[PDB]
Amino acid sequence: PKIKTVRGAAKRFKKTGKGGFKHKHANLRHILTKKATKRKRHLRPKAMVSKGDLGLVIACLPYA
Amino acid sequence: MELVLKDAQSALTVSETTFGRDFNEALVHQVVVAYAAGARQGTRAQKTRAEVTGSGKKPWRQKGTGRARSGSIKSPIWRSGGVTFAARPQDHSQKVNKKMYRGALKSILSELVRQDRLIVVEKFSVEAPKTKLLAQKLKDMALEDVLIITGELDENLFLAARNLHKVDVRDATGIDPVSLIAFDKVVMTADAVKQVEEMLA
Amino acid sequence: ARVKRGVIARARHKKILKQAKGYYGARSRVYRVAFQAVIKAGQYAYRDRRQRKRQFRQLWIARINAAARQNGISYSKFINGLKKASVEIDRKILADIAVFDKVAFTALVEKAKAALA
Amino acid sequence: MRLNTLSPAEGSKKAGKRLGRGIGSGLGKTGGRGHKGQKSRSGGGVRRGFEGGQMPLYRRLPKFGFTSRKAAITAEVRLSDLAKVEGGVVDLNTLKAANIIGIQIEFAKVILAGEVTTPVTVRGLRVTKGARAAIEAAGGKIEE
RNA sequence: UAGCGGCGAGCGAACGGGGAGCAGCCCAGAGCCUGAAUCAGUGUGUGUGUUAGUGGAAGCGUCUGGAAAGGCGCGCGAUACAGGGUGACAGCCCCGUACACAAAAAUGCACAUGCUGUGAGCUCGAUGAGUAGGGCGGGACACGUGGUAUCCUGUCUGAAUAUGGGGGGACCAUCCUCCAAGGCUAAAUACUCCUGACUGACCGAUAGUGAACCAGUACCGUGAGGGAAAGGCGAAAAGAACCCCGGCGAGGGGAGUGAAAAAGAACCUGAAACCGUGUACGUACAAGCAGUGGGAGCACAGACUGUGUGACUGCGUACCUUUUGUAUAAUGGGUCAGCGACUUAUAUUCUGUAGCAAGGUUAACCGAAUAGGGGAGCCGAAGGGAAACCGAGUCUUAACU
RNA sequence: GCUUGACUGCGAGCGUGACGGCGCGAGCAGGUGCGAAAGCAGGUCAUAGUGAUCCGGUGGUUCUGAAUGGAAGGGCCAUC
Ligand SMILES: [Mg+2]
Ligand SMILES: [Mg+2]
Ligand SMILES: [Mg+2]
Ligand SMILES: [Mg+2]
Ligand SMILES: [Mg+2]
Ligand SMILES: [Mg+2]
Ligand SMILES: [Mg+2]
Ligand SMILES: [Mg+2]
Ligand SMILES: [Mg+2]
Ligand SMILES: [Mg+2]
Ligand SMILES: [Mg+2]
Ligand SMILES: [Mg+2]
Ligand SMILES: [Mg+2]
Ligand SMILES: [Mg+2]
Ligand SMILES: [Mg+2]
Ligand SMILES: [Mg+2]
Ligand SMILES: [Mg+2]
Ligand SMILES: [Mg+2]
Ligand SMILES: [Mg+2]
Ligand SMILES: [Mg+2]
Ligand SMILES: [Mg+2]
Ligand SMILES: [Mg+2]
Ligand SMILES: [Mg+2]
Ligand SMILES: [Mg+2]
Ligand SMILES: [Mg+2]
Ligand SMILES: [Mg+2]
Ligand SMILES: [Mg+2]
Ligand SMILES: [Mg+2]
Ligand SMILES: [Mg+2]
Ligand SMILES: [Mg+2]
Ligand SMILES: [Mg+2]
Ligand SMILES: [Mg+2]
Ligand SMILES: [Mg+2]
Ligand SMILES: [Mg+2]
Ligand SMILES: [Mg+2]
Ligand SMILES: [Mg+2]
Ligand SMILES: [Mg+2]
Ligand SMILES: [Mg+2]
Ligand SMILES: [Mg+2]
Ligand SMILES: [Mg+2]
Ligand SMILES: [Mg+2]
Ligand SMILES: [Mg+2]
Ligand SMILES: [Mg+2]
Ligand SMILES: [Mg+2]
Ligand SMILES: [Mg+2]
Ligand SMILES: [Mg+2]
Ligand SMILES: [Mg+2]
Ligand SMILES: [Mg+2]
Ligand SMILES: [Mg+2]
Repeated sequence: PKIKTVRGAAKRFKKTGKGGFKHKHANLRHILTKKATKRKRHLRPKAMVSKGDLGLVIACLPYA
Repeated sequence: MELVLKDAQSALTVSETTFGRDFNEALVHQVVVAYAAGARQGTRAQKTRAEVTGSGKKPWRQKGTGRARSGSIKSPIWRSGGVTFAARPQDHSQKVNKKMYRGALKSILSELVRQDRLIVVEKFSVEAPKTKLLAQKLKDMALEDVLIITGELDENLFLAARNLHKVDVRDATGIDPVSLIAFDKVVMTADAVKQVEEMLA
Repeated sequence: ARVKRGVIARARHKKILKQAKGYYGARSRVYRVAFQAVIKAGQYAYRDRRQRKRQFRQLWIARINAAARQNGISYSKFINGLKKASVEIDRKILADIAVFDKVAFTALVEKAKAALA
Repeated sequence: MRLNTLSPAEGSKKAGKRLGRGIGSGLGKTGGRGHKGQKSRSGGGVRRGFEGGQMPLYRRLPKFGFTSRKAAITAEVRLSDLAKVEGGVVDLNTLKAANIIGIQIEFAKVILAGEVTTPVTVRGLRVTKGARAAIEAAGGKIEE
């Protein structure tokens, strides 16, 4: 039967123009006041999935 | 494209695409193979170790007897056990793209014209529904193994054919690539050729 | 598509057994053993084609030594003399000559001695 | 051309791996699974995104965003699709009849993609700046 | 997909579209006109099946052979060359097949018709109360209580009643849509203990059913229950009269049958393990994976080389598995024969290959059926953004060098 | 002594990690502090002082809002 998607992965990843995946950075969720503003700013924008974990993401998201 | 007729010795114009294209062997082969696969029926089944009739109790205790460790009497490695990968009934029908099928037909038709196995005539009717008459007509036409393709459906012709196993009479709608390749010669009526051209385009 | 495998299996076994004819006991009667034996024989044969070359050279050298000493010269000296004299006769031939033609061998030895000194 | 003269193209059919048929085969005793592990086992292996236990990437990283229901009912049209309709008026209904946009599509946009040669009247559709310019150049008309 | 979900593992719609099939009615009720349509049972007539059946074409000569259906000649039938038998492979020898016919009787399904019950149409009405909601506890909806709509109810309550009420995914207003608390209803859908016909890139006696055979038997178990093994003489018994050895044996040798009995019922073929008889060569001073390289002699077969044996001699510690590493005194195997393990379906990606190409392809289904229709859909030709939205750009930011 | 640069948006380019990430960073825009000015300031001589995701809480919002207008809920930003 149809392959099922890993719904968590679906929530966390979105495919881009060539077939990458952007994702939201970790560590910008709670205790923030100790984190430096520069660090927070850098974490804020989205980020492409690296070469190492691309395969795993692909496995997770067969219909992405 | 132009096919001269046997009976009137008059030409008949046809499409170069339909009757004068190249023979794409790979495509034709795929279509014929597909036809064969479709024709098969595929009804069989073995019994898995699940389905083999017997109890599901352990033939002997795991340890102690010194025998090798057995779990079910229905094991595939046991005599009268299940077939390991027992078959089920399956559908062997391959899909063939419409265009691919049409192209294959076109190639086969072209090959026939080149090889002089397509014989076009104005009309191939028999007067009575008599095998003897059909046989005589075929002899007169020199023919023995032949696919007679007709435009309009003929009762006398079909009945006459029925008992000649080398002979087969079809309607132009019901032609098939394996049949065309198989039969030594193919005798199309003028209406039939025209109809085929219309069908194939 | 139930491919019964009697005929092929027996033919295969028979070929191996035939190859293992002349072996003691189950090594010529019982397939498992015969096959093991056949493989072993193959391995030995490969080894021994090499060893055959080695052995025959050894034999030739022994014979030549005996002959040369009979004509009053050691093998090593004789070979050196021949090399010096530019005689390219290989020692299979030298051994044969020694065995079957004492005059020829003696002549060769004389040549070697002269070349040596 | 007989039923015993046809043959496939070279490279069309390839040999099907058969595991565990002796030494010469290549795929011998073990069948290309190496030596006894979990992956070696029949049924063996670990589910998608499993990292030995490490929090897997699809969990490490935070969830984000939401799904728009209006996006499911929006659509994007091309100038080649402005030519693919019939007539000289591009409504939703006309586009749908043409089979360009989906049936449950309340909104559509004409984007500068491809090119429009014939004059077309885009009615009740959003049109991008490039597309609008292109249509006007073609000799078209846009109206709300 | 949207959603649900220790937001894990997993579960997973609906709206809308294409098809198959399409049938709508009745009571909560009385006045009128009233046997009025429909439905059910029951007789009768007709048609068409079903349960026995009838007819059903056309070939001989010759060779081989135990036997012709085979070879080689010359003919004939075919709306019949499906299939099965007959001394080897038969269109024409037999049974059939195509095709054309057949029912005293019983009965299925159609109409036609008679009888019985059944009640149509109009006007006026009436419009399902411990019910809908609610509180508490559970359950069902893709929906795990969550912001949770909707459905069911164990418990405690409890309306309005068309000037009315339900729903539109917390909730309110507006708008739209429908009328709960009473019923009936064919088709398209599911299945095969069983009956008939036909088919198979299904098996062919360790296979296929457990069971080709007197099998759910023998046997095992107190019992529920478990549960085998075991097919083949020959074309035809022509199954061996008679004689002989032997215990008026068993078994055998003649005889006879037969194409063949080394086809004799312990019966087609008749492998291997295993066990013998005969012949050649070797072997009783010689130490080990038993072979291999060299190699004398001896025997045989042909005119020296083939074959068989192998004195003596160099080298040489099986195989598998598992291991850093095995001759290992680590595992497994007494041997032989048969069987015994990377499959199948559906999704997805990449590679090859074929078709068409900014297009490609159809799914159910329909179909004088692998044709043709069917483009509902799906993938692609546009991306960016969480989204609104913008768009060859877009997002970020007040703005970006 | 005077102050709040213990700024906001970004950031060429590097370092270090299998990755999650972590680190250094001139310069640009806005707005400030000290200095006469050149200048310096995006915490502390540097290297420890820490905890992913989920699920919620609080505030803001030119996003969304299941007939429509709202709202709930969701998103985004800050934070617990
Ligand atoms: Mg936050
Ligand atoms: Mg039990
Ligand atoms: Mg079985
Ligand atoms: Mg089709
Ligand atoms: Mg390999
Ligand atoms: Mg290998
Ligand atoms: Mg592998
Ligand atoms: Mg192993
Ligand atoms: Mg290991
Ligand atoms: Mg491994
Ligand atoms: Mg398993
Ligand atoms: Mg469409
Ligand atoms: Mg009869
Ligand atoms: Mg007959
Ligand atoms: Mg004959
Ligand atoms: Mg015979
Ligand atoms: Mg009511
Ligand atoms: Mg209630
Ligand atoms: Mg409620
Ligand atoms: Mg209700
Ligand atoms: Mg609402
Ligand atoms: Mg047998
Ligand atoms: Mg059995
Ligand atoms: Mg049996
Ligand atoms: Mg007695
Ligand atoms: Mg007797
Ligand atoms: Mg026999
Ligand atoms: Mg026998
Ligand atoms: Mg034997
Ligand atoms: Mg001795
Ligand atoms: Mg000894
Ligand atoms: Mg010899
Ligand atoms: Mg030796
Ligand atoms: Mg190893
Ligand atoms: Mg060890
Ligand atoms: Mg060793
Ligand atoms: Mg051992
Ligand atoms: Mg082992
Ligand atoms: Mg053992
Ligand atoms: Mg694949
Ligand atoms: Mg491909
Ligand atoms: Mg100043
Ligand atoms: Mg410090
Ligand atoms: Mg979690
Ligand atoms: Mg939770
Ligand atoms: Mg909030
Ligand atoms: Mg709004
Ligand atoms: Mg709304
Ligand atoms: Mg809100």
